[PDB]
Amino acid sequence: MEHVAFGSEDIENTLAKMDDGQLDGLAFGAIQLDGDGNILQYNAAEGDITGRDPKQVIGKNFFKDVAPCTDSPEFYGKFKEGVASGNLNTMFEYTFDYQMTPTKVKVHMKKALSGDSYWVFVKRV
Repeated sequence: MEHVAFGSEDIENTLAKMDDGQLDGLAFGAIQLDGDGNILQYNAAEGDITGRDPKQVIGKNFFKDVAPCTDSPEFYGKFKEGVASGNLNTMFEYTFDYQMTPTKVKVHMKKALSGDSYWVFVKRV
């Protein structure tokens, strides 16, 4: 297991070092998005929570294609304000319910140390 706690203040520095294999060792779901919401990385723990196959959703658009339930002011709205602003750090509870058993989660979105990319971290509550 890769040893990083959900919600850690320096999580974006820790995860900067990790390739897709290391990301699969985390204790929580992790998705890396570009500024348009396209999926760049998607780890094994996220697939365990949601049922999606990580390999298959890379390159899809999270808001339009994969996760329409997050296309709302309460999730996508927060994301797009963060991308526009160039800063994002927000944690909230949400329910994921698209083509799956409704599953309550805690979501943390944070701008990556990269460039123009953004993390979404997910764990069960």
